[PDB]
Amino acid sequence: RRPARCYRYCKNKPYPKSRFCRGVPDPKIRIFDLGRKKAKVDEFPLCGHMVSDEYEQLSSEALEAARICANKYMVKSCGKDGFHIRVRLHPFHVNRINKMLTGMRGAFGKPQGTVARVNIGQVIMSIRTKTQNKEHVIEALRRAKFKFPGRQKIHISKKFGFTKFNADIFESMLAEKRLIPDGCGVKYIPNRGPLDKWRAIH
Amino acid sequence: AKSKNHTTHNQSRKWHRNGIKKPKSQRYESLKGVDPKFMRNMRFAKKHNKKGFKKMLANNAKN
RNA sequence: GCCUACGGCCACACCACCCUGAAAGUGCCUGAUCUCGUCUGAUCUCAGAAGCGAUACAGGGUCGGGCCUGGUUAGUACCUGGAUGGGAGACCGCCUGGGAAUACCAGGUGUCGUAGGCU
RNA sequence: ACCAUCUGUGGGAUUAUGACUGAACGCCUCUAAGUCAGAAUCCCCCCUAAACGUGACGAUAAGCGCCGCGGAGCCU
RNA sequence: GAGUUUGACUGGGGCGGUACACCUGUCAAACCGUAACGCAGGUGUCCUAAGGCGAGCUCAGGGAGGACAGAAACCUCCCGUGGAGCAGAAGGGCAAAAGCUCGCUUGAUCUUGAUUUUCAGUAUGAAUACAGACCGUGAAAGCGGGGCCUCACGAUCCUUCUGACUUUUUGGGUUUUAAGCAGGAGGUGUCAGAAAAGUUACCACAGGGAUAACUGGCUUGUGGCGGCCAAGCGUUCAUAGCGACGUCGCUUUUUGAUCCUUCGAUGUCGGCUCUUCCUAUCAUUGUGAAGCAGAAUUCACCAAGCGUUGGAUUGUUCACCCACUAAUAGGGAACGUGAGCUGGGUUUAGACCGUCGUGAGACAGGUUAGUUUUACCCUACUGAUGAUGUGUUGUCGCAAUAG
RNA sequence: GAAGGCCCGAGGCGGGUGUUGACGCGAUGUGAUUUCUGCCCAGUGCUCUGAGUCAAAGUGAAGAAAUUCAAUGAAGCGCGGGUAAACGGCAAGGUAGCCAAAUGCCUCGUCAUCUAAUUAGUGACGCGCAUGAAUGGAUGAACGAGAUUCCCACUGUCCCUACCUACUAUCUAGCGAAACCACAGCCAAGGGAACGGGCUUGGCGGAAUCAGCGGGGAA
RNA sequence: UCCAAGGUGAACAGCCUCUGGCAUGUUAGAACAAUGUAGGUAAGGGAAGUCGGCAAGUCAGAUCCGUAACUUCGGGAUAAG
RNA sequence: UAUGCCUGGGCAGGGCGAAGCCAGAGGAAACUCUGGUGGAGGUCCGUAGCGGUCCUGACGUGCAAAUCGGUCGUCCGACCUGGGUAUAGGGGCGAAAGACUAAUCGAACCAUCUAGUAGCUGGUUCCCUCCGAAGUUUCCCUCAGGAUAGCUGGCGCUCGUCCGUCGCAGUUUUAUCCGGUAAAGCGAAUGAUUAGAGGUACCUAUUCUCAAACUUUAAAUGGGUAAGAAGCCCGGCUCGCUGGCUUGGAGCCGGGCGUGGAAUGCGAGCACGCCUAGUGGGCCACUUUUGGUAAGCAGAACUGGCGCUGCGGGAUGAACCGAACGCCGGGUUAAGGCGCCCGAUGCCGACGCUCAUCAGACCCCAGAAAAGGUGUUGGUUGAUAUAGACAGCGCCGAAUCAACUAGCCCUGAAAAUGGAUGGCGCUGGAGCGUCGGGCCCAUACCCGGCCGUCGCCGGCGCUGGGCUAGGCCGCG
Ligand SMILES: [Mg+2]
Ligand SMILES: [Mg+2]
Ligand SMILES: [Mg+2]
Ligand SMILES: [Mg+2]
Ligand SMILES: [Mg+2]
Ligand SMILES: [Mg+2]
Ligand SMILES: [Mg+2]
Ligand SMILES: [Mg+2]
Ligand SMILES: [Mg+2]
Ligand SMILES: [Mg+2]
Ligand SMILES: [Mg+2]
Ligand SMILES: [Mg+2]
Ligand SMILES: [Mg+2]
Ligand SMILES: [Mg+2]
Ligand SMILES: [Mg+2]
Ligand SMILES: [Mg+2]
Ligand SMILES: [Mg+2]
Ligand SMILES: [Mg+2]
Ligand SMILES: [Mg+2]
Ligand SMILES: [Mg+2]
Ligand SMILES: [Mg+2]
Ligand SMILES: [Mg+2]
Ligand SMILES: [Mg+2]
Ligand SMILES: [Mg+2]
Ligand SMILES: [Mg+2]
Ligand SMILES: [Mg+2]
Ligand SMILES: [Mg+2]
Ligand SMILES: [Mg+2]
Ligand SMILES: [Mg+2]
Ligand SMILES: [Mg+2]
Ligand SMILES: [Mg+2]
Ligand SMILES: [Mg+2]
Ligand SMILES: [Mg+2]
Ligand SMILES: [Mg+2]
Ligand SMILES: [Mg+2]
Ligand SMILES: [Mg+2]
Ligand SMILES: [Mg+2]
Ligand SMILES: [Mg+2]
Ligand SMILES: [Mg+2]
Ligand SMILES: [Mg+2]
Ligand SMILES: [Mg+2]
Ligand SMILES: [Mg+2]
Ligand SMILES: [Mg+2]
Ligand SMILES: [Mg+2]
Ligand SMILES: [Mg+2]
Ligand SMILES: [Mg+2]
Ligand SMILES: [Mg+2]
Ligand SMILES: [Mg+2]
Ligand SMILES: [Mg+2]
Ligand SMILES: [Mg+2]
Ligand SMILES: [Mg+2]
Ligand SMILES: [Mg+2]
Ligand SMILES: [Mg+2]
Ligand SMILES: [Mg+2]
Ligand SMILES: [Mg+2]
Ligand SMILES: [Mg+2]
Ligand SMILES: [Mg+2]
Ligand SMILES: [Mg+2]
Ligand SMILES: [Mg+2]
Ligand SMILES: [Mg+2]
Repeated sequence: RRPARCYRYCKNKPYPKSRFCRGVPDPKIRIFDLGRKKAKVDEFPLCGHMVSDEYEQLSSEALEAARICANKYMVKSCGKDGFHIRVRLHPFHVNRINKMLTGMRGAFGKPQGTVARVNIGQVIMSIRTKTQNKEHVIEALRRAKFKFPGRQKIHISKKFGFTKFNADIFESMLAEKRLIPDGCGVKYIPNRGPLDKWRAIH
Repeated sequence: AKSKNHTTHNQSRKWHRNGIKKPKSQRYESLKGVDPKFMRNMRFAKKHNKKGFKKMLANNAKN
């Protein structure tokens, strides 16, 4: 295919696979969660993200290659069931390609591939694991940067795993029955529902 | 031998060259498109308006 | 305090469930001779007043759903105008002004007019 | 007429690189200061040309050159 | 045989398409408007009701049920904001409606003017709100002069039909006929509306760089070339030599895209000849590295000084093969080089064959024969006189600088 | 078969073939000889027959008449037959032959031969893009300023140039044009209508000329 | 269009001469550079040149011999050697 | 010249050698063979003649508007040629090349129609003053062109022209509406989509990522209207419309009331009158935006600009920055500059950063990336250490180490004539960043002179000069 230099910038409007854009091939990346996904929230407290710094288009080919490069290092350094990689960029923007060139007469091209439009400060790939595996996530996410264009920086989030709550408050909300784990994440329990649900918790 | 299709580039300058002019507001605007039944009775109100000219002079004297 | 007929605004009025309801009213309820309409007096139209508050209806309740209002998100995102600003670029900062929306949190939950009527 | 015959050349700084001494950085280190070797490359010699560049020197016609602050004047 | 015609748009033209008359969503950047051979679709119809009105009714789907009967037949109940339907594309609108069903109907009728939209604010088409008639419907209020709204259509001339009247039919009168007024229809889809097949290399003219083919210029998809990351290969060992999945560049010796320069003309392919240049070094010089014992070879560095040949076939560049060789490296210079050549190719007119066309002819299909013009002008370069100012003149030298 | 075929002609008792008469004249195709000349009459065209369409004139009918209507109704068309050494195709499905050809796109087909080496040549192979039988197929002695391949011989075509001669060029006397020409004439780079000679920044630049030269003047 | 000498030779070929005619073709002198046009030679190799034996060269007259493949029986044929 | 006809002329020397004939042979016969003779033919070599192959030779402003040389075809035949005749332009003639028909032929020549037409090229002649464009809308067998609207100019005309009042506006303010773009949302509808969990493949509660032809929400900018006398207030009249009823509605009449009822600027009106030229190829930039890998690409929105425009600056250059222009003097600046070219720092400028064996040197703008560096300088977050670490061989005796990040430099970084921060050159800066003071000059700004135009409800008929009033004078 063409090099990623041709479809790196978000130059057109988002062109998703819809009833009007038919004939789109299947994306290269199909699995977004790797490792031990069916793990409790207390299993993997630490989480690290691959935050982007460019407003560009990451190809599904680069999303799959960076997924394998990060998985092959977490398996070799943290075991096959000691992490959970979640790719947080689904390729929805379809790329078009013109015919193998009467030159520009009817130049609207046919679908070529799919990219994921990333924003400045948006997470690309997230890895949660034990706290002592902090340096392994930084290196696993660093090796996957070379499989991506542009500039990305590795950030260790203050949240507890893949949840949206800080690690400092997570322990307190668990004791107060405000957070209950449901598989990979937790459910926020407000005080604004029927009281029967409150009796079931306690 | 293609050419340009549509352009409104220099048209705002041409429009404001002499200024966008609104029609001069005239008292007693034109009564075109009004209800014909309404126009019939309004013509009869003005046709027989002089019939009460004597009562108008009498009532003005009371003031 | 409450109930009718007609309404205006059209969920703060809706929905689920539970509790309670004087008096009148409303409804249920009782019949098919006539009016009228159905496969069938269930509906509809008509005739009526033995029975009760079951339901409708109204009021109240729910750490109720929704809805409504406000806070928060946030001067965040976005944006007018400006620069011989930065950067290879992608884009970003500043100047001049303008300025959001979810999640989250809190509060509220019909109201008004006309006419007649009951405590 | 390689179809006969003859001739075709020396250095300099250095590139790459390998090193010396030696810190930074108690050690180490070709490098940071300072040194060495270093090439069909580069510059130069050799070689061809000789500048609105030139040196030495010879001879320089009734004309002509030096020597009298020639001794006075006219044009630039 | 004569005359004429053989649309336009168009990333040249033709072929294709209709972006040529219309409609929906979007593009369109929150009034409207807004382009491209932008995107996704629709249209030349359909309807005596699918028009109009009134009345009743409620849909899609789901749950629970009920002989045959089942995942889908029909009956019943409950939930059901419409998730159904409304002729069609789409959007909007719509629930005791605009849907479904039923019974009465023909406002889809006869008229005048105004208004909206496309707009020049012209026409047509399609709409809006009245008014005057005559009706439909409902108990009535009302509603209705077509379809819930946004598309579903046509000038002059001519023909035809209907209607009206102190209308004409020419010196009067009568009856035919013809003409006129007014309203429909017969149609121009190139849809504001000529009556229209080619071919031309035997071609001609007006022009056009508004516009193609050849160079240059922008671009680098493609081509070529080079990094980065390290799965893996290398018996073992990621990086001696390699580099999958990815990714970042460079080049203008491929091709494409574009159409800016040139159509009162820049001679256009290759070869021959000849000079200089580039390095992304094949060989030679000096090195580093190895999965370097030697030999041979591979990788890399300084590096373009020097060299890179002779032939068969082909017009060919490009390939292929024969040998030779230290090696037989890659390119630019208007794809260097036609007032340097050579015309083989291509590229007029002759002719053959195949396919194609009824034909004339066409064919980047093959084949054969086919005029290659001018320098004495200016620079450049090659040499040849001479010019330069120190008096003239001559000999013997120096030497910048260039090679 | 002449009252004709063919053709000329504005026109006639016009004229040509024709001073002719089928062993003739006129119109075409193929192209000596030898050897064969296959299939298709649907389409187009020609030609030959006797059972819907069919002009003017004529006849009939209605009407005051104009007019209208009706019947009749030529050739030609339509219908039918024949015809391909007619156009053509292979309605018939390419027969005999021939071929990678002057005809084969793929293609520099495959094989053999020809050479150290062959996109060439020849002989073969043929589902042949798209050969083929008087749109003639196949062959073929002799012939050809025809295209092509090889061999012998020969040769400065070449390796690799050299030398000689004649006329030019050259110089002089006499004589003496033309094309061409905005101004003109040393370059590099930059920008520019994207290849300057002139502008920009640099390199720099010395009278007047001779013989050459073919880079440039997009001569 | 007409007339057409001698020699050589098969020849009205080519070459030389006689009769007759002419002054080198709209100029001369000097020089002998390049490059041309025309003519010629070249050792050794012999088409390696080139799209291609282009151009050039080889062969040539006559006499005596010798003459195939193929053929339409005529030829090929001046085969070739 | 093409062809037919008529009447004439001309065509060496040789080669092979056909029918007929003669003779001699062979044979049982039929018949065959040999020698000679003969001199046939769209025969062969070849001269003249007639042709014109190759050299793609010479020449190619030539000898020549088709020739010359060598070579070459044919040369008893469908041969060559003179003369006389025949055929004439849409015709002739053609052994066929669209050949030839007087240097002219895929339709000759001559004169006329004819100054044929051209939406197409070229050109279009004195000065000055003043104003000044358009490449866009609709329609067109249109798309190199017209018609039309717009933009332009001319000619005016109706008024106003101290405050005041009318009237006006590419602008704010106030009041009130409109919209569905950015953003957001999809634990909300439609559509797309990830992972578990719970209850029993679904189902509930969560979770990841999205929309241009999705949306509950929803800006900024933006669009419309209004901000008074054409009003307000009081009292009556008309009507055939409206109707329970002066009940509406609209029109008219009389009287009363400026604090003109937001800010600012400004003279307006006449369907912005009447006639009207040119244009209807545009192009470029910020932002927005479509196709395209991209383009000095194609196509839009908005505004400015170029075209129509010079000037200062960017070396240079249609568009960038500044600023637009009568002719001058003085002054001051803009953008940009101040080592020298080249006007200005010849300041005892300030603080740091940086060494580059391809340093770097500033809008548009005219070559760089990913990835690296134990070059150097900052910063961030950690970790060891005087119960003695780091490094080096218990000794040593003071801090040290790791990761990450950011400046400059460096690697990555290869093109062809010799060359481009503009050049020279610059390294205690003439480099990069942050600033200060001073200084340099544009046709810009200020003041002054002169010229012209334009505007003054301009002045003067009341004379030393004056008033050609179509003159003179004054002001901006
Ligand atoms: Mg245009
Ligand atoms: Mg168009
Ligand atoms: Mg609630
Ligand atoms: Mg809120
Ligand atoms: Mg070193
Ligand atoms: Mg040394
Ligand atoms: Mg014609
Ligand atoms: Mg066209
Ligand atoms: Mg809009
Ligand atoms: Mg009506
Ligand atoms: Mg152009
Ligand atoms: Mg590539
Ligand atoms: Mg790869
Ligand atoms: Mg190199
Ligand atoms: Mg060769
Ligand atoms: Mg070339
Ligand atoms: Mg040339
Ligand atoms: Mg030439
Ligand atoms: Mg050439
Ligand atoms: Mg040729
Ligand atoms: Mg030809
Ligand atoms: Mg035939
Ligand atoms: Mg037939
Ligand atoms: Mg066959
Ligand atoms: Mg050969
Ligand atoms: Mg063959
Ligand atoms: Mg046949
Ligand atoms: Mg021949
Ligand atoms: Mg020039
Ligand atoms: Mg030329
Ligand atoms: Mg002579
Ligand atoms: Mg020789
Ligand atoms: Mg050869
Ligand atoms: Mg020859
Ligand atoms: Mg032979
Ligand atoms: Mg012969
Ligand atoms: Mg001859
Ligand atoms: Mg000749
Ligand atoms: Mg020639
Ligand atoms: Mg010449
Ligand atoms: Mg011959
Ligand atoms: Mg004659
Ligand atoms: Mg004539
Ligand atoms: Mg022809
Ligand atoms: Mg002026
Ligand atoms: Mg304009
Ligand atoms: Mg033009
Ligand atoms: Mg105009
Ligand atoms: Mg016009
Ligand atoms: Mg034009
Ligand atoms: Mg553009
Ligand atoms: Mg263009
Ligand atoms: Mg112009
Ligand atoms: Mg202007
Ligand atoms: Mg510049
Ligand atoms: Mg001044
Ligand atoms: Mg300067
Ligand atoms: Mg590296
Ligand atoms: Mg660098
Ligand atoms: Mg002034």
